[PDB]
Amino acid sequence: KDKRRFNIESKVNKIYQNFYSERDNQYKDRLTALQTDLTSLHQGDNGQYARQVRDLEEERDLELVRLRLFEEYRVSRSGIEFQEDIEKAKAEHEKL
Amino acid sequence: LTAAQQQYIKNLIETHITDNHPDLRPKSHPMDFEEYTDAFLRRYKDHFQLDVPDNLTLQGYLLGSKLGAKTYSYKRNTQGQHDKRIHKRDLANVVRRHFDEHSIKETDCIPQFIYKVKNQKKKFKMEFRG
Amino acid sequence: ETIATRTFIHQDFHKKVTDLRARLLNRTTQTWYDINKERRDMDIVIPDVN
Amino acid sequence: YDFYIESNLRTIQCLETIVNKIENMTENEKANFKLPPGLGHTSMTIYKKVIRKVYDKERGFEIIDALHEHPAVTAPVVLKRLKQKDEEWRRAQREW
Amino acid sequence: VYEATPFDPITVKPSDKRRVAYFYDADVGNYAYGAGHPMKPHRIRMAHSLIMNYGLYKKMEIYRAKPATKQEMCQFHTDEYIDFLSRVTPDNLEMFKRESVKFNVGDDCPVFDGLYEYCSISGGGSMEGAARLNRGKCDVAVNYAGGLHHAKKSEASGFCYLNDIVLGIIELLRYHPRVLYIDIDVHHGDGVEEAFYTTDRVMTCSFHKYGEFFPGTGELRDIGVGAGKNYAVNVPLRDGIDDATYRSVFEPVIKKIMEWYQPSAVVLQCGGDSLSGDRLGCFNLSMEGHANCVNYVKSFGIPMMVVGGGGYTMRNVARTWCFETGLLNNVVLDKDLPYNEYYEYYGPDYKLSVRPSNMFNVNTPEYLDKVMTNIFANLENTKYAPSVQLNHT
Ligand SMILES: [K+]
Ligand SMILES: [K+]
Ligand SMILES: [Zn+2]
Repeated sequence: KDKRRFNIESKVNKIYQNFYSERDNQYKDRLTALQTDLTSLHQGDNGQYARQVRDLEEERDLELVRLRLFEEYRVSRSGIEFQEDIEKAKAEHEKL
Repeated sequence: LTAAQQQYIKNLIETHITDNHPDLRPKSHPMDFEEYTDAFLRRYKDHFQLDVPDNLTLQGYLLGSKLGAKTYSYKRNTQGQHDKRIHKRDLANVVRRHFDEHSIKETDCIPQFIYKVKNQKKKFKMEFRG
Repeated sequence: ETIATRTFIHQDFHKKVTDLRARLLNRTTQTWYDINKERRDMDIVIPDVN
Repeated sequence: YDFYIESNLRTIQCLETIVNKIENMTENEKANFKLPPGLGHTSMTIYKKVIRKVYDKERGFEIIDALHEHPAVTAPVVLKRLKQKDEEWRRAQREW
Repeated sequence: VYEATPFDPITVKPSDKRRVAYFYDADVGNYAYGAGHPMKPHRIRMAHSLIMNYGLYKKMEIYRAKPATKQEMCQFHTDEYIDFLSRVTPDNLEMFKRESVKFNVGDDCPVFDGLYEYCSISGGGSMEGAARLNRGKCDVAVNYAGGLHHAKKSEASGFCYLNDIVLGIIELLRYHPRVLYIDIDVHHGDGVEEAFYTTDRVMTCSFHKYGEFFPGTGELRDIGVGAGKNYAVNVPLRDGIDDATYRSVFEPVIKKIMEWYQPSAVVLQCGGDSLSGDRLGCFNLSMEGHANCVNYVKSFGIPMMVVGGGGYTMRNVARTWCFETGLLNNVVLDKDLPYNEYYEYYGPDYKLSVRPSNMFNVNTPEYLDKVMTNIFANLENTKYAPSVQLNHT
C-alpha cells in the first residue's frame, strides 16, 4: 500500500512546487491585500475594524440600560424609607 | 430525613461540588455551531462568501426592551438599513446548512492539512483559498 | 453618582476603540515585514556555514 | 451588614436588565432563551454566592441551574425575593 | 546624618501637572475573607465613593482593566500554585488538604468564594497600569486593589495570595533599565525584595518596623546577594514614630536614592497599617504625614505607579487614599466630607482627618543617625559607569 504514501508525498511536493514557481505573483497579492488593509484602517471602513467597534458599542449601551434601571431602583428604595419614617413619626406622636 | 430528600441533597452536592479538574469542563458538540465564539461564524460566512448578516453578540440581544429601545445600538440595528445584524441562532443555522451540504472528498483535504501544519510558523506560504 | 458613572462609561468606550485601531495597524505592518523577510530568504542560493 | 446587602444589590442589577428584556419578547423566544455562566456580565462568582445566601447553601444549586437553562421562567421569580431581602436587611441596618 | 525638624503643611507645586489614570472595577468590593478577618476589600469601594462625591473624578480618567490571565500569573508564580488557586473553593477544601498544607493556606490566608477573581482584578489593574505607562499615555497610574506585597512565588503569606507588584514591575522593565520600588507599609515588603534580590535593575526600599513583628525579615544588614548587593535598602524603625520624625527620615533616603540610582519609573506602595489607630500597625502617623511621602515621590517627575496595600481600619484608609488621590491632581481637598452612602464609619465629627494619639516615640536621634549613616554608606556602590549615555532618565 506504499502507493498511497507515494500519492501523498507527490501531492505535497506538488503544492511546494507550485508555490515556488508562482512565488513571484503570489507575492504581489499579499502586498495589495496589505496596502488596502492599511488604507482602509486609516479611514474606518475596514471589514474587521468596523465589526468590533460595533461590539464595543453593543456593550457600552447595555451599560447605560443597567445604569438607568439601577437608579430607578435606588430612588424606589429611598422613597420606601422616607414613607415608613414619616408614618412612624406621626402615628407614634399621636399615640404619645 | 425521609429517605428521599436525603439522597436528593446527596446527588445535588455530589454533582455540584468537585475538584475543578480541567478534564471535566463541559465541552459542546462539534455539530452545534452556536457554541463557536461568533468569530468562527463570521470568518466562515466571510470565507465561503455566504449571504447572511452579522449576529447580535449577547449585549445587543439583551439590549432589546422598551427601555433599551432608545439606545443608539437599537436604533442603528433595527431601522431600515442593510447592516441589520441578527440573532446568533440564524447565522449559525445558515452556517450549519452550508456545512452539511457543501462537501468534500479527501485526496485534497489531507495533503492540504499536512502542508498547513508543517508551515504554521511561516508567513509566506500557500493560502488554500485566499 | 449616576452622572459620574455615565462619564466613566463613555471614557472607557473611547479607550477601547482607540486601542483597537492602533493594534490593528501594528499587526498589519508586522505581517508586511515578515512577508518581506521570508520572501528574500527564498533568494539565497548558497547559505552560510558555521 | 454592608457586605451581604451590597452583594445583593448587584445581582439585583443583573436580574433587572434580564427581566426588562424578557418582558419585551415573544413566546418562542421565551422557550428559546438561555444564558451563559456569568449571566451576560463580567463576574461569574457573585450571583451564585448571593443565590445560596438568600435561598439555601445547598438548594441554591438547583436555582442556579434553572437560572442558566430557563432564564424566562426562573428569573422573574428570583428577582422578587432578592428585592424582599434587600428591604428587610436595610431595615435592620438602619435600625442598628 | 539626621537632624529632626518640624512637620511643614503639605502643598502641591504648580510647575508640573500629571495625567492621572485611575483604575477601578465595581466588582472588587464584593469579596470577603471570612467572619472576623482584618482584610476587607470593601474599603476600596468606600474610597471610590468619596472620589465621586468630592468632584474629583472630573480631572482624571477612570477605567476598568481586564482581569489577568493564568499565564500572566505564571510569569512569577509556579504552575502548581496558580492551578491550586484556580481550583480551590471553600466547599472542596477537604480534597486539597495536602496542597493547603503545602502552599501555606488555612488560617492567616483562608480560601473564600471569589479568591481567583479578586486576584485577577488586582493583577490586571497592576499590569494594565504598567502597560499604559509604557505607551506614554499617562504619568501617574493608581490601582488601590493591588499591592499584595507579601506573596511568595510558591506560597500564600500574610493576607496576600498573588504578587501583582512583581507582574507590574516585570511589565515596566520591558522598556526601562532601572525601576525603583518604595514600600511604606508597616510590615516589610518581603515578597518583592525576595523576588528582585539578586538583580540590580529593581531597587527595593522598605521603611518598616523591625522587632517581634511580622514577617520577621529586613534588617539593616540585608542588602542584596550576588550582583544585587547594595540594591536592597531597609529602614527598620521603632514604635510611635510620628510625622516630623518620619518625614526627616524619609526625605533624605529617597533623595539620595534618586541622585545615585537614577531610576526612571517608581512604584509606590501606600499601605495603611502605618496610620495612627490601625488595628495591626504601631506607628503614629497622621494623614498629612502619610501623604507627604506621596507628595515628595511625586515632586521628582518620573512615571509613578501608585498601589494599595494594608490598612485595617477602613475609615482611615478610605480617607487617606482619597486625600492622596486629590493631591496627585494638584488639589488640596476640604475637610468636611460630602454626604455619601457611607456617611457612617466617620464618627464622630465627619471630616477628612486622621488623628494621631499621644503614645510615646521609641526612636531617638542616635539610632536614626546610625541607621541612616549605614544606609548612605551602602548606597554609593549603586551608580552607573561614567561612559553610559542616558536618556535623561
Ligand atoms: K514597608
Ligand atoms: K534588587
Ligand atoms: Zn502591612
